[PDB]
Amino acid sequence: STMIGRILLTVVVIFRILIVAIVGETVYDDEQTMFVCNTLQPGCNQACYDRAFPISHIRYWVFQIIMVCTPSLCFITYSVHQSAGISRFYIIQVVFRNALEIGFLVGQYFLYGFSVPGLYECNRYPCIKEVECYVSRPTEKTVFLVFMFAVSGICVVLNLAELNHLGWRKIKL
Amino acid sequence: STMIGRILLTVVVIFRILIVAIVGETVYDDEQTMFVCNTLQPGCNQACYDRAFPISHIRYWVFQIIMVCTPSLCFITYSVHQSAGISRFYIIQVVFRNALEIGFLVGQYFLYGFSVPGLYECNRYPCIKEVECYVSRPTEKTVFLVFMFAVSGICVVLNLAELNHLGWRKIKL
Amino acid sequence: STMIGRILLTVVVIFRILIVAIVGETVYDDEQTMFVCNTLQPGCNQACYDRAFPISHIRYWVFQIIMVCTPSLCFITYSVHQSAGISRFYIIQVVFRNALEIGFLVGQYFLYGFSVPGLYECNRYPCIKEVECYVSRPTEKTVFLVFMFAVSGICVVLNLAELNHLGWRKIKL
Amino acid sequence: STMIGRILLTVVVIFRILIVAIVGETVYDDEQTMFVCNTLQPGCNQACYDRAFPISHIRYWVFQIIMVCTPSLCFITYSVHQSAGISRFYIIQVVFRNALEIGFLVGQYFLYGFSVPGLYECNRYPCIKEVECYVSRPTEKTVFLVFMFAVSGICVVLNLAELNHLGWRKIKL
Amino acid sequence: STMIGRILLTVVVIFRILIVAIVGETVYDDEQTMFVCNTLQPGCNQACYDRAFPISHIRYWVFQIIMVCTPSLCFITYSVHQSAGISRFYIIQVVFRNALEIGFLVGQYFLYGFSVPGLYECNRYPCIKEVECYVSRPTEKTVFLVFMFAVSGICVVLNLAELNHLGWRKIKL
Amino acid sequence: STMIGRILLTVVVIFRILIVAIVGETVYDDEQTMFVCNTLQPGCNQACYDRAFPISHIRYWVFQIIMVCTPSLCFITYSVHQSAGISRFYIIQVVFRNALEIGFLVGQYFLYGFSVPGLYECNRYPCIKEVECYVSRPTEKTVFLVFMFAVSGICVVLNLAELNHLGWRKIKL
Ligand SMILES: C=C[C@H]1CN2CC[C@H]1C[C@@H]2[C@@H](O)c1ccnc2ccc(OC)cc12
Ligand SMILES: C=C[C@H]1CN2CC[C@H]1C[C@@H]2[C@@H](O)c1ccnc2ccc(OC)cc12
Ligand SMILES: C=C[C@H]1CN2CC[C@H]1C[C@@H]2[C@@H](O)c1ccnc2ccc(OC)cc12
Ligand SMILES: C=C[C@H]1CN2CC[C@H]1C[C@@H]2[C@@H](O)c1ccnc2ccc(OC)cc12
Ligand SMILES: C=C[C@H]1CN2CC[C@H]1C[C@@H]2[C@@H](O)c1ccnc2ccc(OC)cc12
Ligand SMILES: C=C[C@H]1CN2CC[C@H]1C[C@@H]2[C@@H](O)c1ccnc2ccc(OC)cc12
Repeated sequence: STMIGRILLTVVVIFRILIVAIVGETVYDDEQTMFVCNTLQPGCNQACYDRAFPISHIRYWVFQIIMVCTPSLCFITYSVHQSAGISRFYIIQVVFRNALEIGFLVGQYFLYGFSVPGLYECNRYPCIKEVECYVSRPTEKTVFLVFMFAVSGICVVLNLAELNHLGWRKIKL
Repeated sequence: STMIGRILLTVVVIFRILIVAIVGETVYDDEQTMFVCNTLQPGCNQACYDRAFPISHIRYWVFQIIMVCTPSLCFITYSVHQSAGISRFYIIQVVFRNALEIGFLVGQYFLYGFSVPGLYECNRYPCIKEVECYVSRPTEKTVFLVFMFAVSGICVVLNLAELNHLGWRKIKL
Repeated sequence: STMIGRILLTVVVIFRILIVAIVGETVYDDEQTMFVCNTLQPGCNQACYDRAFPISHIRYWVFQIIMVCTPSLCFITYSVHQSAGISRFYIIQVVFRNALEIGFLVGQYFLYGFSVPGLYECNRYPCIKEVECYVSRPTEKTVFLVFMFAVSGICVVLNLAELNHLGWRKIKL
Repeated sequence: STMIGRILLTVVVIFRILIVAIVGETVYDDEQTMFVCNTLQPGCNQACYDRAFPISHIRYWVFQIIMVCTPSLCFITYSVHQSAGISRFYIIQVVFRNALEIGFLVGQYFLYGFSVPGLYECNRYPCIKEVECYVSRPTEKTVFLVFMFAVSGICVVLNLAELNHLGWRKIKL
Repeated sequence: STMIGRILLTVVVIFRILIVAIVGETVYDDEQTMFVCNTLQPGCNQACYDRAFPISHIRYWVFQIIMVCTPSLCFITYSVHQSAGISRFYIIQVVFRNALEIGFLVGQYFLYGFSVPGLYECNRYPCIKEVECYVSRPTEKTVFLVFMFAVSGICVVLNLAELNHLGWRKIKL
Repeated sequence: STMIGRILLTVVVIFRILIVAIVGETVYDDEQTMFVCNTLQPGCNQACYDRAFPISHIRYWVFQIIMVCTPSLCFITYSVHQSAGISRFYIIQVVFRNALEIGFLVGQYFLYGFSVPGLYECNRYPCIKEVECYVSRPTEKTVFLVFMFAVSGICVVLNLAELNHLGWRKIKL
């Protein structure tokens, strides 16, 4: 049952790309304009927002998508050159795809966790002592985070199934 | 009378996609900037808006559209793979489409109801006791909600008609 | 003269679609941001604007365009299905197009009238008693309304001419 | 010399379309947000702006372009219909194009004049007595107005030359 | 060595078009929003900005690009018409291109100079006596101005080289 | 193996172009609106922002991408011209590409360094003495800077490998 694996993998990849490309930018549009802190100190908003969200989720997901798609591009361009052998490059492509997917999933978990809290406690200069700041659309962002994690997990499972189907003896050679 | 069913189903799907893609983003553009609460507490607006609208209607509808279209994509890519059998995958595709459509309709009803009230009563921290907040374009959003519900219901009816036409004996086998 | 009527009908349909798609969104961009009421009560602007304009003109016109174009799409997809009889579906398509056009014209008249006044008197909660609100670009909106009404009337006349040419005896059967 | 007349006419039409489509929207983006009146009365800005600029230049020019292009569309669709005679429709097309171009040029002159003043005197309700308002980018708008007038005049001259070349005897018949 | 001249000319033209189309609009987006004058007089900002920048650089460059490309369009359409002689139109096309390029370069120099100062002294009504106004991103605009001047100069040199290659005897005839 | 070297070079070039075109504009959208200085002097924000960021990173990267792609365009157009010899232009194209890449990398290092500080100290007129200003999203910009530097370094290494493979004897001739 390897053909169904590839079918589902392609469908899931397209689904993830479409969802991101259509809604991600709109969800994270006013992340900084609607981020407000309870203070009068100029520049506290910028520092506290920067500490709270070092990298926006959408940038990370775009980078992940492009990086995960890279090996297929490598294989396609190698095939194009080879005309005007290919049974070995495929195994290395699969291995690299597996590694990249697993790494990106683990990185997302270690970077963002599983939820976006509605309050933040900030103690960065120039803010005096400790201040409280309020986030925009925490619930929608939490839902988006969980959904992306689930899709990435499905992709990882399918890739592992494909790699196992190929077998360890072929991978070693 | 199965051909007219498929014709109407395709027309309705295209109609829904076009309507959403053309007007949905514009309708819900200033949902948060025009949402105002009667208070002086910083951060009350963000919390009350997040509680009032955990997920925007437009994103739910986009997700529904992509998810409902997925099975056709799976069938098409399976057909492409088969060339360079198909009379059985079709039944499962129809069943899954029916299930997804019914589930999404029920979920919409249980999430949003049938109207968008013009006032909201919010008692979430940091707001003090109860505060009153005012929504933007409640009537247009109500009309959009009802129209989308009606279109989804028509799609459900057509899908059920198709499934019944196929017959229970074929579905069992 | 049915064929020359068809030529004119196609030209006017394309003209209407182009005009809407190019200028409608820009005209109605700042309808709510520039709508101001003479009061200090929070939330009066939102309620009064919602009462004044339950549905924006542009969205109504987009819906009308798609709905009017639907029957041609149904006929085209039926023709595609028939290959890989057609002289009867055409009459029903014409009748439905006529009915839809007339209904949309009447609905526009009953919903918006023939002008957009520059002042509005609003007595909706939370506004205290009666307040006065001021509209944005009333004259441009009036011109747009009249122009769309005229184009729709021309389309109705051409459709009626075509239906009359087909004759009542054919329509009956 | 009819070859060069048609060549220049086509080039000029394309030039005008490109210039409008590329710069018109950007020039007139902040016409109303940067329009300011010297008063404290709410609603005076809206009324005075509406009186000063009943119709924006860009929308008038877009309407003119589409209307002027319409006869060519009619001729092309008639030619398409005729396949799956044409030596007469061409003369009427030319006459209608000439009439439309001349009418639009005269209308522009009578609507906007030749310059956009930097100050406006407004005495419209609710403004008290007479107030002074200030326009945004008057000089760029004046340049755009003059350039469009010159291009339209060139088009009119070329169309008149073409019509004269056809001759009065043919036009009469 | 004429082929290299044409190759470099085409490459430079494409380079200029790409650079403008990609960055010009973004650079000059907030030219008027961030232009601030030290005064309390309403309407002083509009008048002083209009006096400082009668025409934005980006619009001048767009006009220059289209005008310079026009003669090639004229030649191409003449060639297209000629099928369903050409060795003479080419010389006039080259001469007109040279003249247009030189004229636009000189006009840019006489209009904008070589730098955008960071301060402006304005004495236009309604501003009282002299006021000081501050520009947005003077350095980026200076860099853009110098770069465009250099590219236009390279184009002028290449066009002059081509024209000289053709020779004076051929041009005279 | 330059074959796989060229494969990797093409893949990394496409990767860089995609990343820039998709995220660069969004990251640097509100660079100036969110830049705030601790002062009351009008015009201090503009001057201090201009001194802090003479040229935005995104524009520099766009210019670098187009300039680096230019030699391939020159070679392609020369090949097109040659039809309706080519073994020497390739070496010069490679040399020029190497030089451009190295120059742009060095320029980026000397212009921006390796980090974007969160505070800036500004002493430019009209600001009185020395003032403190606060940057927007310093961490995301630092990450972007480092990532672009790494990608450019990889491209430089691959280009150097290709040039070395071609050999010094061929380059000399
Ligand atoms: C005018 C369009 C702009 C809007 N987004 C930012 C740059 C462009 C395009 C891009 C988006 O439409 C988009 C298109 C295609 N693929 C995408 C893939 C990912 C993505 O992530 C935000 C956005 C994508
Ligand atoms: C510059 C264009 C941007 C505007 N919207 C957000 C990202 C892109 C595209 C998309 C919209 O045009 C759009 C296009 C196509 N299909 C769509 C399907 C659904 C949709 O839901 C809002 C929007 C769609
Ligand atoms: C980035 C582009 C966005 C701008 N408008 C909203 C969603 C998209 C597209 C659409 C408009 O360009 C448009 C395109 C094509 N047909 C249209 C038909 C009707 C229409 O009514 C406003 C707008 C149309
Ligand atoms: C996202 C794109 C939007 C920007 N303008 C408003 C609606 C759309 C398209 C249109 C413009 O690009 C445009 C394209 C093509 N032809 C045009 C013709 C005239 C025009 O006048 C403003 C604008 C045109
Ligand atoms: C949604 C897109 C809009 C953005 N700019 C204004 C109108 C349209 C297109 C245009 C720009 O993308 C553009 C495209 C193609 N050629 C251009 C050539 C010149 C240019 O100068 C600003 C802008 C160009
Ligand atoms: C409506 C679209 C506008 C958005 N950006 C500014 C002008 C246009 C296009 C461009 C961007 O989509 C884009 C497209 C394609 N290639 C690009 C390459 C580089 C780039 O750097 C910001 C932006 C690119």
